[PDB]
Amino acid sequence: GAMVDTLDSATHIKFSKRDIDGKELAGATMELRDSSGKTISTWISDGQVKDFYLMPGKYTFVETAAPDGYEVATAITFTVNEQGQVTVNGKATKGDAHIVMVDA
Repeated sequence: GAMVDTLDSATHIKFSKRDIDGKELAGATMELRDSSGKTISTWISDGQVKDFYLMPGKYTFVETAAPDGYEVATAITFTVNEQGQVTVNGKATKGDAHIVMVDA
């Protein structure tokens, strides 16, 4: 599940992998992909927020492998513009954008 909140020009975006209690969930393999589908970052969730500094564009967060007892979550498509607006599923924010992938 996908959401956004708060916590050429580059924009600083924070990413969390969480469970339904909002705990940071470790052990998920994550990729960030550009609008062409190319993987531009790969990481393993580790209980900490993950930082990104991104140029304007459309991107996708993809969970490629989930920890034990979880299904892989749906990918999160988002956009970033020159003015720092970050938009996820029709919800836009500016300033301290924080995208959360919720693992059920």
